[PDB]
Amino acid sequence: EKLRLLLNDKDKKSFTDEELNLFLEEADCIYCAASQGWILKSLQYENTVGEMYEYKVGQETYKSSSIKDLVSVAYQNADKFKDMCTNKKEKGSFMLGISTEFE
Amino acid sequence: GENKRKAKVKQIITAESRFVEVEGDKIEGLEEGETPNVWGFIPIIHFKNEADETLKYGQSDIEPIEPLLKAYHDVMLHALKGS
Repeated sequence: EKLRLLLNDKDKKSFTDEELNLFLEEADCIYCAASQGWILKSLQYENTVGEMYEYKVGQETYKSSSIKDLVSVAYQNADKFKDMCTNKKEKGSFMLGISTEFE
Repeated sequence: GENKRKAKVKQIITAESRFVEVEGDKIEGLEEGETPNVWGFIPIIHFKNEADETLKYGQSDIEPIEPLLKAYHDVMLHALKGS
């Protein structure tokens, strides 16, 4: 199932199936749709991990990766998926003939 | 006068006689139908330029050069358009 593959290309439940179907309809190849999904997922880090990357309270301190690093990783994933899709699409160089009638 | 006259005329010329018929308005000079020839030969001479035994009609001197004329026109027109 294409949608299951796309979820496995995006670490599963952050979107709902309607968005995934819309992405698949956006581009025929799954990897371009996955790249677009990754770009859109990079937006959602503003809520998943807010700007507060580090905090200390009581005897506990937790230092999460800042939002810039996470979006950088998301864009890197999107770029890799786009490159893989173009690799699937792009063909090599060619040389062909020419002919025009004459009399 | 000021009247227009249309006349399609067909005529067969033979050594024994010449036939003529008109499909259209009249022509005063021509007597319709078969009229005998005063002499027993056809009064028309065929000229056959570049005659060949296997060809009924003669061949114009332009025919060999015609494809070269077409090529010359093609080259000249293409050059003028490009220029």
